Amino acid sequence: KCSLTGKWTNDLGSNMTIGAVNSRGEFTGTYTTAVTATSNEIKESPLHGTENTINKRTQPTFGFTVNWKFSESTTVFTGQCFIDRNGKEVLKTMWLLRSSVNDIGDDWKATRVGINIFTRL
Amino acid sequence: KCSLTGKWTNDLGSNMTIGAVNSRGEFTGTYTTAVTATSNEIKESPLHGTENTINKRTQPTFGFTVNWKFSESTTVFTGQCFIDRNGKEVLKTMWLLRSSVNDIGDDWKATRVGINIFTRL
Amino acid sequence: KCSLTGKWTNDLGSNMTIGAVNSRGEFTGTYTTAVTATSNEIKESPLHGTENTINKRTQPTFGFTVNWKFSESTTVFTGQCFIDRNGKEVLKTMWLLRSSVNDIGDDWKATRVGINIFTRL
Amino acid sequence: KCSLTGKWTNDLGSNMTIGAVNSRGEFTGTYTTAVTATSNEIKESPLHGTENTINKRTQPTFGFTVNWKFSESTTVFTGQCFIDRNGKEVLKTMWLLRSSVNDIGDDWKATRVGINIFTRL
Ligand SMILES: O=C(CCCC[C@@H]1SC[C@@H]2NC(=O)N[C@@H]21)NCCc1cc([N+](=O)[O-])ccc1O
Ligand SMILES: O=C(CCCC[C@@H]1SC[C@@H]2NC(=O)N[C@@H]21)NCCc1cc([N+](=O)[O-])ccc1O
Ligand SMILES: O=C(CCCC[C@@H]1SC[C@@H]2NC(=O)N[C@@H]21)NCCc1cc([N+](=O)[O-])ccc1O
Ligand SMILES: O=C(CCCC[C@@H]1SC[C@@H]2NC(=O)N[C@@H]21)NCCc1cc([N+](=O)[O-])ccc1O
Repeated sequence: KCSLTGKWTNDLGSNMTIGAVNSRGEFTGTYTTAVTATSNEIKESPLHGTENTINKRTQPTFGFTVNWKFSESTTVFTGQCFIDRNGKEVLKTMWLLRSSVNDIGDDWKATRVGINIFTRL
Repeated sequence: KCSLTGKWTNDLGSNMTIGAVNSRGEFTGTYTTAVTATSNEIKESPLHGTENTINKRTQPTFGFTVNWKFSESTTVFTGQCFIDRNGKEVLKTMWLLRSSVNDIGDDWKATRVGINIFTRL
Repeated sequence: KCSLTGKWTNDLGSNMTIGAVNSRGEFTGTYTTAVTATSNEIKESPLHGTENTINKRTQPTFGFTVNWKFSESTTVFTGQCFIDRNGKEVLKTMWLLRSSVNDIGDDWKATRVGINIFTRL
Repeated sequence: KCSLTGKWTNDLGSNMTIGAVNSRGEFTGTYTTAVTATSNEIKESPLHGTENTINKRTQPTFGFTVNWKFSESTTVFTGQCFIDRNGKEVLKTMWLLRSSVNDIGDDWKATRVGINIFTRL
């Protein structure tokens, strides 16, 4: 089984730690990004999410939200916990980074998208 | 101030209910989608997320994860709570829908993207 | 059937003109955005794209690239030419807006995503 | 300087060839995907795009459309031509894959998103 609990690092150098996943699939953790678009000092930020439990897949999908403590922005990640060919666990994720814009008319420029691959620390 | 607590409906006809947002911005709720890509019967599904409180913004960002209970997939939403120039609250969101695929080699086709506009129900 | 040739306007107030679509599905046009994230004056910009011709569908898929001439960025749009329930032609599109970054290490923050709905102008 | 002309391969094993880029930044080429979600045999397919000419940047942004000849779908790619830290040319791209859906009510599920990294072949 691929499990979200534990420490992870991604291709940008960011780290996150995820606690126990409960029977409903709920989990919390903390996220330390290695990169930022703000001029502010990066601070560890909480994450909250769920892993899908339907049919108790060995490679479950999941999502979580990172509530940045140094920015008005929010990031959500979603992806799947895979067991790779070599037996290593790998999280394949895509994310949306939501900017705070001043007016509803600026909404069009508020959402960035990208990938991250996570492996255990 | 734009508050996430309450009942909302979006442009596809889906509804969600969001509970109280605590002092750390955390909230939970339930989501009833009007549409699905599965043949399975739609079931009410839990959501978990956070709204960003940095700088007491009247129009905060947020994200949440919907842990579908009739599918092995997961959706994450992120967006901003706006006060329309009329004065009504509107959630402008973008989402990622992560399908479950059998093999890590099929990861490339597993993520859909889209928009939803929510207003109070 | 839904056809791409003509003048269109979208939900942001932007306009585009699409020329003749040749037998290979190729087309060119010009794009005048109503909105920008730069400080530079908006300039009309050329677009180039293709319409899918497989099975000669009445509601074809398409894509095009807008080569901005007041910015170092690039936008691609992709979507489908629909005949809506009311009989009106509508382009449902999503886009990626690629910013120029100075360093490959900053690639993660360079891609924005969004939607546009077009109707004939 | 990073130029799009030449033969490339990406992380999924797909190949593409791009011809000369003219003074307006326009180019065409062909694309052989290594993967498909259809049950049709993959066929080499044309691509059409532009690279951004503003400020004649060493690492220009670009976009292009792939007009699949074995599917009713369309993919658009956008990204930046980087000189990476090994002095090698790398295309860092993100894409939108637009499915053909029968009805405008199905539009919400028609767009997939992902990444590709291309290096010279
Ligand atoms: O840095 C941040 C927040 C941390 C994001 C880290 C990402 S999450 C995806 C990826 N994966 C990973 O591990 N790290 C990165 N910027 C957003 C705020 C912001 C600032 C400005 N501005 O300063 O002008 C403008 C617009 C804006 O939206
Ligand atoms: O349908 C769902 C769950 C509900 C998603 C509702 C969305 S969330 C964004 C939008 N907003 C909103 O309100 N509703 C919609 N998952 C699809 C899984 C799946 C199944 C198959 N399969 O049938 O095997 C094939 C491919 C697949 O991707
Ligand atoms: O603004 C543009 C060109 C016009 C794009 C219009 C969009 S295309 C999708 C949507 N639909 C539509 O009709 N109009 C909009 N590029 C921004 C590049 C950029 C510049 C800076 N900067 O240097 O300040 C910072 C961050 C950046 O991302
Ligand atoms: O498989 C294709 C064409 C080849 C795309 C290859 C991609 S492009 C991004 C990535 N990078 C790369 O090199 N190869 C891959 N289209 C299927 C999508 C689809 C279409 C419909 N439909 O149109 O009805 C219905 C259901 C569907 O799932």
